Amino acid sequence: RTLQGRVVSDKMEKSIVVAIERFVKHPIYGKFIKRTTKLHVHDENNECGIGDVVEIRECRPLSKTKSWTLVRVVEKAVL
Amino acid sequence: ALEACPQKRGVCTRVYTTTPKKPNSALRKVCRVRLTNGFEVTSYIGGEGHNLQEHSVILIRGGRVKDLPGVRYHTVRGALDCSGVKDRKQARSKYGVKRPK
Amino acid sequence: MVTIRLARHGAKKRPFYQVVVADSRNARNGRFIERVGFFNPIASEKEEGTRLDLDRIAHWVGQGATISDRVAALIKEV
Amino acid sequence: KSAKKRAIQSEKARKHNASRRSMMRTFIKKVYAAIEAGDKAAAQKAFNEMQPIVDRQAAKGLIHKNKAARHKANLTAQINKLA
RNA sequence: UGAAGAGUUUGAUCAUGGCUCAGAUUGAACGCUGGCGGCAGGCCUAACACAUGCAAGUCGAACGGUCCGGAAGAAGCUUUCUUUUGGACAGUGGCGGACGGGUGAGUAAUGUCUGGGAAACUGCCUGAUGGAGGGGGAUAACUACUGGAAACGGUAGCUAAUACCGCAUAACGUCGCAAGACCAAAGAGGUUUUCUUGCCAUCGGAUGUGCCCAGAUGGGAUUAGCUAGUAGGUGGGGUAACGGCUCACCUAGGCGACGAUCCCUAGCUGGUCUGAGAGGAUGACCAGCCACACUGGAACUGAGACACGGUCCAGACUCCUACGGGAGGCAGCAGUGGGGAAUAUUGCACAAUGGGCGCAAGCCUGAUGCAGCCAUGCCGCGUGUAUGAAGAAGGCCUUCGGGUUGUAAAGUACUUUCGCGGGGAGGAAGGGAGCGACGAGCUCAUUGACGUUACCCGCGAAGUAGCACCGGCUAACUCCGUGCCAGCAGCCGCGGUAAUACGGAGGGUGCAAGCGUUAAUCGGAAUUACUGGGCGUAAAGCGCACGCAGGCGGUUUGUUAAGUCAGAUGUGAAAUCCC
Repeated sequence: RTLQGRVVSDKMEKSIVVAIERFVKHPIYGKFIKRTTKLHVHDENNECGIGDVVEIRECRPLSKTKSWTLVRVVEKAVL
Repeated sequence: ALEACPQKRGVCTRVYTTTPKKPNSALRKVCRVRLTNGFEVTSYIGGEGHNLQEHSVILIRGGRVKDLPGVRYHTVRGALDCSGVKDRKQARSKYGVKRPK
Repeated sequence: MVTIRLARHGAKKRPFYQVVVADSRNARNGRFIERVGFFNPIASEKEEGTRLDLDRIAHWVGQGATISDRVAALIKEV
Repeated sequence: KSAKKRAIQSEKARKHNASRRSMMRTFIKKVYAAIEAGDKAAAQKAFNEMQPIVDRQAAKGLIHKNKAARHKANLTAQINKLA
């Protein structure tokens, strides 16, 4: 699966957390609600920096918290 | 009734008499009962005469006595020690009275 | 072990069996894999006492599906 | 039949595999020790007496497949290193 | 194809608003009453304590002895004794109790539900490939002796296999490098030179699972900052396997108002009841999953139980006891006592269906199929049918003229539930034998709980009914008694001498072996209003400003197209619901 998000942190090495956000209708009201999730994606090349809107795909579990890897960078920067 | 039970047994604490309210006047027979529910409430004693002592021990039905504020329950005659009304030729269903020969 | 036996829809004076293929673990009248036909002991409800659908069981048979002694008789009758 | 027989066999059963693993860790360490020392000849020769023994434990319900292969890989991985 | 409201806060009116009513349902109980049958259903209350019986074995086509049975011998007969053989038990040896059955205590968690992923595993059964050469070793039974009250135990001697072990071939597989080296395996039975059962290694099939992930899963913040292995990294240990899961070292993070942490509660679901729908409530019967067997903890053996009739330790209790020391644990079936408003035969039976083991014969199987008890519910049926006075008697009313209960009863004729006699069921083929090569196939013979019940035929007597209610909502009236006394009462109320609402009687209405009562669930409530609502005075704008997050955002063009929309396809278990 592919997920789009922002690089909210590049503190760790080879590890970048992507803040993916989505919009879903409320099961009762139906009005769209905002929901986000942080995913620790792998980045061996430490190519992606903070502010980068990258794509994320499911991959072989690098660690317990990391099960995703950086595929491609959408845009350059957006702080 | 606590456990939403239709009826609830209990032991009488005292079988005294009470007087109706403003519009009525009489000596209605009531009795404080310590139900197994853990509550000590007062119940009315239907019938023209009863045989409830101190260790009566009777079942409670549940019914408010308009004239006697506080009495929200009625005693079931024909059960346990509460003997059914004597010579009841009428509504024997209530007062628990076996049909005479 | 997958097996082809008779499922009893059987009601009071209305005994009907459904030759079906299902895991031997499952109950006699539980969730079955697939019905291959039916059996009417009295054959009163319908003239067609039994409908085996040979080709169907012909598949399960060889697939590892074993047929009970009673069912084998009905199936053998085709 | 005798429900006790199954109890006694199980106990003496562990006593068996218990000794087998002992021989394993005993020689595996010997090989590693030799390798660490540098003695090639004596080491490998001792390494060989550890392979079939761990392979034999696999023959029965002593060490089984996986864990048996693990040991073979780990041992040979520690000997070719320090050597 | 789907939606009626009414009563009551006024002297009267309108509005707001709360309460209340006729209906349906309940594995119910209680009161009065009670005939039969079919199907269904039954501790909904203490994991409180329990007398007694019962809850898995099966193989002599693995081996040596007793018990039960048959046959043939040595003998004139008897005693005694010998050989052969069937069953089985006792033992040795092999394979099976983690299935089925019960309960819901505990449990908010990938535990469960839905949709996916992979770092995995799988006896017996099925398909395919290859193989089974030589040798060695061990322990009971049994025999002898000793200890003990018993349980049971110690020592000495003999001994076998499809029991254990070492050596060969490499179909292959494993490990380093890259395109090298290493590692396997028991027979038995016969219609015995031919098959049958079984074994060893490998691949696959069938099925069942371990683990991980997205989303979803109750109440309270008078539960807010929390955390040190705590978050991550390297290496190692550990496991079938990922993982701080565990360890050493390093880094210092990780989580939180999209509510963590803490506290409370309840097995969950398919479904069930209700509702126009949404939704609410529930999850008891049956089916799936989960968690529990004296209380608590733990591990071993195994494909699987951390395992009710397996084991170990701690604790209480009960029983046995020559007190030295032992035996148990009905929240398994039935049942007992205690509890409660209340819930049943310590019954019959395996032939049928299904299950375990066996080549088979066959053995085991209170799983289940039935009967019993109880109007607890549902449906069917009977206590009669036709006739019978302008109109008995009796009771009741009366302007006593008469009217009413009434064709109602009596009586006449007819049929004739019970009961009796006879007959008597479906629900069930092989083993064996004959033909055939005791193979395929064909043919033939023997045998059943509920029941002697259902049902059929014959005979045949009129042959239980009650309960609630009659002021209004609610359909159905008078007389007498009593007299705010006694009593009634869901609400409004009624009774102080004329009461259809008190008690009795006559009559009447409703229903019918049923009828009432009590308790519990549903809408009406557009009274949280998404569909359906309001806030100047009836309840309701926060005192104001600034401002964070969040929510929302003008006109034109282009790209993407996530939301949104469309087609196709997979999934959406069964049953249920609808036709």
